[PDB]
Amino acid sequence: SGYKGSRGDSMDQCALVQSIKDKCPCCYGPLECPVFPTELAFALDTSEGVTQDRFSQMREVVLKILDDLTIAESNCPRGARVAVVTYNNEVTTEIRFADSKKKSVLLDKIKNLQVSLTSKQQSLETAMSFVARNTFKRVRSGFLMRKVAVFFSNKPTRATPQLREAVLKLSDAGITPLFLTSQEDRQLINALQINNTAVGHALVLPAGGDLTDFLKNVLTCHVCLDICNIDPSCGFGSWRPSFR
Amino acid sequence: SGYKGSRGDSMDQCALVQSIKDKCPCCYGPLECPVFPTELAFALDTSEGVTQDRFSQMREVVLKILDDLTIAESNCPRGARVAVVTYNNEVTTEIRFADSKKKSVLLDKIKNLQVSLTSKQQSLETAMSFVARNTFKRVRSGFLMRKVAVFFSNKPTRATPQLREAVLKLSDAGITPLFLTSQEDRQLINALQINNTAVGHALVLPAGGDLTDFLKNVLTCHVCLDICNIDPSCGFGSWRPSFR
Amino acid sequence: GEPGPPGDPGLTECDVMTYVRETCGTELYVAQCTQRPVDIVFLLDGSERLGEQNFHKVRRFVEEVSRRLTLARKDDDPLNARVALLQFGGPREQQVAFPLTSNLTVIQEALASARYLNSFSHVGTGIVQAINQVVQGARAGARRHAELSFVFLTDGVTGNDSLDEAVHSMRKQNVVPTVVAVGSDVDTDVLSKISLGDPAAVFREKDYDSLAQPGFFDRFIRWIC
Amino acid sequence: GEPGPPGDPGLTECDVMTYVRETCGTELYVAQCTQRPVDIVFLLDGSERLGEQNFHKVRRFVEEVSRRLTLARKDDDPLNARVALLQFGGPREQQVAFPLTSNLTVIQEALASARYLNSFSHVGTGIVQAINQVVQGARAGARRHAELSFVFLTDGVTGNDSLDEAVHSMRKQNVVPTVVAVGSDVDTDVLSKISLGDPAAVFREKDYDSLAQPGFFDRFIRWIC
Amino acid sequence: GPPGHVGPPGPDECEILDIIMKMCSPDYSCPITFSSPADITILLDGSASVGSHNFDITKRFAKRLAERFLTASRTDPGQDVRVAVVQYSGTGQQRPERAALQFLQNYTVLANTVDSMDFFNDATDVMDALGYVTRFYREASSNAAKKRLLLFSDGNSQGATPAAIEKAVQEAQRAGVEIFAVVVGRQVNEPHVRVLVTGKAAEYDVVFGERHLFRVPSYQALLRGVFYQTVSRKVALD
Amino acid sequence: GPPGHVGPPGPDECEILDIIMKMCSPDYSCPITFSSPADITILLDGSASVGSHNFDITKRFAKRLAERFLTASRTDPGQDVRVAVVQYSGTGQQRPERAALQFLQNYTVLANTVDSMDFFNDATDVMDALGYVTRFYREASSNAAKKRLLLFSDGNSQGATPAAIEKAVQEAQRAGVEIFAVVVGRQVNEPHVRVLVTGKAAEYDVVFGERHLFRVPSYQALLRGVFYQTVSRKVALD
Ligand SMILES: *[C@@H]1O[C@H](CO)[C@@H](O[C@@H]2O[C@H](CO)[C@@H](O[C@@H]3O[C@H](CO)[C@@H](O)[C@H](O)[C@@H]3O)[C@H](O)[C@H]2NC(C)=O)[C@H](O)[C@H]1NC(C)=O
Ligand SMILES: *[C@@H]1O[C@H](CO[C@@H]2O[C@@H](C)[C@@H](O)[C@@H](O)[C@@H]2O)[C@@H](O[C@@H]2O[C@H](CO)[C@@H](O)[C@H](O)[C@H]2NC(C)=O)[C@H](O)[C@H]1NC(C)=O
Ligand SMILES: *[C@@H]1O[C@H](CO[C@@H]2O[C@@H](C)[C@@H](O)[C@@H](O)[C@@H]2O)[C@@H](O[C@@H]2O[C@H](CO)[C@@H](O)[C@H](O)[C@H]2NC(C)=O)[C@H](O)[C@H]1NC(C)=O
Ligand SMILES: *[C@@H]1O[C@H](CO)[C@@H](O[C@@H]2O[C@H](CO)[C@@H](O)[C@H](O)[C@H]2NC(C)=O)[C@H](O)[C@H]1NC(C)=O
Ligand SMILES: *[C@@H]1O[C@H](CO)[C@@H](O[C@@H]2O[C@H](CO)[C@@H](O)[C@H](O)[C@H]2NC(C)=O)[C@H](O)[C@H]1NC(C)=O
Ligand SMILES: *[C@@H]1O[C@H](CO)[C@@H](O[C@@H]2O[C@H](CO)[C@@H](O)[C@H](O)[C@H]2NC(C)=O)[C@H](O)[C@H]1NC(C)=O
Ligand SMILES: *[C@@H]1O[C@H](CO)[C@@H](O)[C@H](O)[C@H]1NC(C)=O
Ligand SMILES: *[C@@H]1O[C@H](CO)[C@@H](O)[C@H](O)[C@H]1NC(C)=O
Repeated sequence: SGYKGSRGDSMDQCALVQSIKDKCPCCYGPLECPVFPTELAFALDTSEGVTQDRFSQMREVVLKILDDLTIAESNCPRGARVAVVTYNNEVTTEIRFADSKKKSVLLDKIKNLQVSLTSKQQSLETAMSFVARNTFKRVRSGFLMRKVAVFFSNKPTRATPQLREAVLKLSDAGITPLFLTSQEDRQLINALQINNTAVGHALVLPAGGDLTDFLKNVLTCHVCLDICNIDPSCGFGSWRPSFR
Repeated sequence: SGYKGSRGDSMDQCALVQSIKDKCPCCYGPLECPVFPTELAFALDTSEGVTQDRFSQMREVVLKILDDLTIAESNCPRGARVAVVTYNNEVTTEIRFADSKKKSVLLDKIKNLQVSLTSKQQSLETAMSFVARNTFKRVRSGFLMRKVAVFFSNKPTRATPQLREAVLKLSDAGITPLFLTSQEDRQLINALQINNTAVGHALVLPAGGDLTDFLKNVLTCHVCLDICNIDPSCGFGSWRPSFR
Repeated sequence: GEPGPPGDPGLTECDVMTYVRETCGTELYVAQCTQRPVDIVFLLDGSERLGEQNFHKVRRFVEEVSRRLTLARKDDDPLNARVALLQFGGPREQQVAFPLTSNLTVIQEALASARYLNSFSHVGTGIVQAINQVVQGARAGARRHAELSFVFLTDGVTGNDSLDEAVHSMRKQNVVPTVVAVGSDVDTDVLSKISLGDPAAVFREKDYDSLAQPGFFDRFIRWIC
Repeated sequence: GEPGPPGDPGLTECDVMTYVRETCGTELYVAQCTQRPVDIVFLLDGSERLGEQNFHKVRRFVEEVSRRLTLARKDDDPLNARVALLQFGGPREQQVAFPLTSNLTVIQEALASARYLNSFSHVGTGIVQAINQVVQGARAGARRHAELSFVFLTDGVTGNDSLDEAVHSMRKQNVVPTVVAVGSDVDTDVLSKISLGDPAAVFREKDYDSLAQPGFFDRFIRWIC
Repeated sequence: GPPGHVGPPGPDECEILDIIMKMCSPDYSCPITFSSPADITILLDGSASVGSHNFDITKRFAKRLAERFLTASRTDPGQDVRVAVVQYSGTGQQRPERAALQFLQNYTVLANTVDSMDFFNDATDVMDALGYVTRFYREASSNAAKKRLLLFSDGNSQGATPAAIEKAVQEAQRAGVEIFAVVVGRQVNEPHVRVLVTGKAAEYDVVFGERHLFRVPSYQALLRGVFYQTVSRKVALD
Repeated sequence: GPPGHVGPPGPDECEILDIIMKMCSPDYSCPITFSSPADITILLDGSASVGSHNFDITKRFAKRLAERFLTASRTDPGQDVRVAVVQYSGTGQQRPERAALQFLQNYTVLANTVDSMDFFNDATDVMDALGYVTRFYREASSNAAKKRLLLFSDGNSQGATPAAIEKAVQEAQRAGVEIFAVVVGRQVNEPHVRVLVTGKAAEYDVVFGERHLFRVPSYQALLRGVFYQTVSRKVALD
């Protein structure tokens, strides 16, 4: 006999959720990010020259990001999972996808996380590969599973092929990275973007002053963007529904 | 490897029942026959010359025997099942092991059972074989199941090989027959018994008068004899408790 | 090889369980086949819900059954059992088939030419026709007391215009039934009526193909004989 | 032959159920093996409750697993993964085995002469000795960030004189635990402590022989890589 | 051999409504709107292949279908919403008479006819039944209306060949009525049912078949759940 | 190969007792009578093969056994009923001190020792344990008394060969005490436990074998039910 028939049609990933969302009572009232359950991976840089005050700044940024987001304490596929790591010439996991179980405990752990003053010279490619092949080694199930990674850099990245290979691997892994660094690098954007199809933006971060102006952008637009109801004109580029 | 080892020991068949009996409350108080659930097969005879009044007498005998005994209305393995047939040179089933479900309905059926006056000549061996291989084609389960058949005859049986072979088949079938007939026949006793091994006695019934004596004999030590505590001298012979 | 495994325990938990349940308070024990004089007549309703391929499967099943059971030489109350089958229908209000006979060649020929009615079965009319035909055959074959057992190969769902009268005739005709229903869809009323107030005189088969399962075949032959 | 069977529904009932649960409100999806830089160091307790025959079966399983995984040529952080195993025990307070190395012939030679302790073994001392040995090996083998995953092939029931301290040290040493328990008799406390607060980081196998079951082997090789 | 045809598409709106309402706990049930006037005459089996109790549950399903279709708020009071019922059996058995039943609006008369029809106990004939239905439409339904029809079947019928079914369905199409097939069980002649659904055996359209076919495993399951509302709404949608 | 040995005989009095008492709605529990004065010293495993929780449940079962034996109405006030408890482990590990534990009528020292012993975490050692038990009997128990003993075992121990256990059990028999074996689980060296039970490997008497051996699937199952009653009663019967 012949082999099995082809897969049947589908109501499209985008608007079936639209329907069910206008349909599941109280789920179309108050909103709480993330829009869908997702994994969020913070990676922190202790590169030589990273000022301790700047480290406190990034610590506050991550703490605020956590507070704005809920958590999936139970096994129900709803809420945010977290993973916090530190990276240098080498890497060292701090909290993985399993330990985090409550919001307060996670906040306390991150606030109490030791600051590892050091002098090793940075190589962001190692952290890229680590997150690509170690942190996301296992992730929670879900037909609309969403993954996001946030990084750091106290020095602009080099312009090398290995970076292109690493970002390609990240893309193949399903991640949707959102790097953060003091200053822009057109070469960084070019390496990230693939044949004009963006893979992840490279935002900017302040050395003081106001913060909310960009906290609102990051929270509403990248970490917990709706899968289908995208903001009209948030961020120059072409956006991305999910996966790649 | 070798085949399965031999089946181990046991606590005998009866004495275990003695033990469990003393130990199960309310089951060693008011006795009710049959001692253990049993099948009882009445088979009436309509051979030529059978006086209608004698038929009434046997009807009363069967009715009394039924009333003195309980029944197993439900599927619980406890109580008496009944099967009533009529036999001649041929046979005709009347009520089988399945139809009877309540004592009142069984008594009503037996009392209202059609009386079939006829003239065909008697052949008890045919009824013997019929009961041996038709009525007991299916019986209720139970490690201590008892099966008894009661018959009739308005004429002494002949002395032929067929009857001895038939009674051998009966014994091989596990039945414990108790024939009833007007008059004795040493040939009948010899054919029934074998090699100093009794199969079933041949009692005597009256042409009118008292009945409680022999009726008591049958009800106590033949129909519902405890397989364990056989009466001292109820019926001359040697008895044969348990299957044969 | 190595020594055999240890034997079965003494009065296994189930053994004492049954003993106690018996003392004060499913499966039925039947003596295995002993070739006692038996007369068996099948009954396969032509209801369109049977199926041509399922009709062929039932033909194969009946062939196997008639092959396994011993066959008598002749009549006049000899040992061993006979066999018969018919395929009555609703349209034309009757049908005919070979009578009870041990000439298995006739059975082969009839099965080869067997026609699947794909028609109806007012089970009452069919059963009364069958009882009349088998009574005629038995009269043609002397007394041969033996017995008279019917096997119903039908769900039983069909018109019941004259079911009760035929049931009463069967009761008076010293008959013994045995019903083997197949498929989940079955009516309890017809099965109970034809089973004559028995809860264990009915077999259940998941599908028609299961009729070829050796276990069920062995169980059926054990019950009938 | 005949045409293939018709396809399955586009979105089965469970599909829509999962969708609705996801919108408002087990199995974990792991990317298949990609020869990512990996370093695995087994751990098999010497407790006498393991079993000589079970020790042989575990040897077979370990050699099969080493065969299945791709083996790196050398160190200084190439691609591909390495392997190591040890069989620490209670008596003598220490025991050693071959270090991490991809040269498979050394693995075979060491396994062939493998000795079954069949003796008590406190898990804490074993794990601390193992982490010390693997740290020494890694330092001998440059940085090789890769990772460090430990597979606990043991029930884990044993002396806990210094369990918690060793667990803390492993936690600080960026390790990825993984447990394959065998048999119903298992203590949840030890599994939870080694699993580092994970509910799905433990596999269960009814009998040690099932380690040769293709399904479990495939699942384990998938999970590790 | 060649691979099998594409399976049925995903569930439509009605059953996803049902599943969300089952545990997630705005208008619900399964609203319908007869966008344009049309007719429906649910055809009910009458051959023994169903039986007595199965025929009874089929009658209950038919009554529910008629109720749901008729109650559906008419998209226009200027035009009508039309429903009917008939029972088919062996050749020349299609209750009521040809000139009796018209498009019904009050539910009670249709319900009484539905509850009064008697099992025919006549062989499974589909030729004459299809001819009856198509000629009745040809004579009766107004020209403007674009109608619809349901039909129970097992594809099995004495003296039946694929050519005859194809010709009859072609005659029906010439009459100008699209058809839908709902079947129960699997003791079904697949080629004949497929032909009836499509009418073009060789160039069978997978999309047409999957849209026009409903499969129900058990007679009891037919009434259970929200299957009736799903199928009725599908009939509603153009 | 040759067929296997005869399986265990049937349920004894005490389990038929609880099975009848379960449903049948007259003495109950599981009465005992120490027909003649004697002693018993239940030996408890302490090797890793048991484990923490298994060791604890074994301790509970031992406590229950001892309490049942001691409470059993002595058949003679003029004589005594005597029991004791000790834990065995790797060679030369058998609490308490030699002169410490004597036959006991009270429950203080026995209960405290039962609830206060500690797991040892060492490989099973039967040789020195059996030697300790037999020498303690030889020195301590009164000459007239005919004693009894119980033992948890797995037939596995470092430096163990069948001949050595043969000799050890022969020495124990020379001491003049019959022995009974009770074991849990099936990860047990069958020949060694059979040897321990019998004393003559070549001639494994069926009667001696089945009577002297009790089998348990799991540690938890040991405490469940009235198994403790059955084992104690069997120990009682001469
Ligand atoms: C590395 O793997 C090898 C097997 O691939 C392990 O055993 C080696 O087996 C070969 C096969 O007989 C031995 O042959 C010898 O090879 C050497 C070159 O290494 C050659 O000069 C000799 O003339 C002979 O052909 C080889 O000796 C043997 N390895 C050793 C060390 O003896 C080997 O144990 C693994 N580990 C190593 C090589 O460190
Ligand atoms: C069945 O129809 C009758 C009358 O039809 C009504 O008028 C039609 C134009 C249409 O609008 C139907 O839906 C209407 O129901 C209903 O019963 C009759 O009602 C009238 C008015 O009260 C009364 O004089 C008659 O005696 C009624 N006939 C009876 C009692 O037999 C009936 O409600 C309809 N059935 C339904 C709606 O289920
Ligand atoms: C252990 O015995 C003591 C007293 O001994 C009692 O008399 C003996 C001759 C013998 O028959 C034992 O079985 C008897 O129990 C029990 O109670 C103790 O009594 C003394 C007397 O004042 C008191 O000083 C102790 O404190 C008591 N022990 C306590 C309170 O633990 C004791 O009950 C017996 N053992 C158990 C477990 O109860
Ligand atoms: C009865 O059985 C016989 C075989 O036992 C069948 O076979 C025929 O027997 C007759 C008897 O003389 C032969 O003449 C034929 O040649 C046999 N048939 C063949 C094909 O060789 C016989 O057919 C059976 N009875 C009937 C009526 O068919
Ligand atoms: C016997 O015949 C009667 C009618 O002659 C059947 O009566 C129907 O039984 C079904 C069983 O569920 C009911 O649903 C119907 O309401 C009854 N009446 C009618 C008019 O259909 C009866 O079912 C038949 N027995 C069977 C088929 O076993
Ligand atoms: C080792 O772990 C055990 C439990 O995981 C700790 O406490 C024991 O808990 C079990 C629970 O079943 C009890 O049965 C034991 O009695 C407990 N221990 C003792 C000594 O009684 C234990 O504290 C841990 N550490 C050590 C050294 O045993
Ligand atoms: C080219 O663009 C497509 C479309 O997004 C993308 O899938 C692919 O990976 C890109 N390849 C390269 C080499 O940029
Ligand atoms: C002889 O007598 C015994 C005693 O019951 C009986 O079992 C047996 O069937 C009789 N016949 C033979 C041939 O032994």
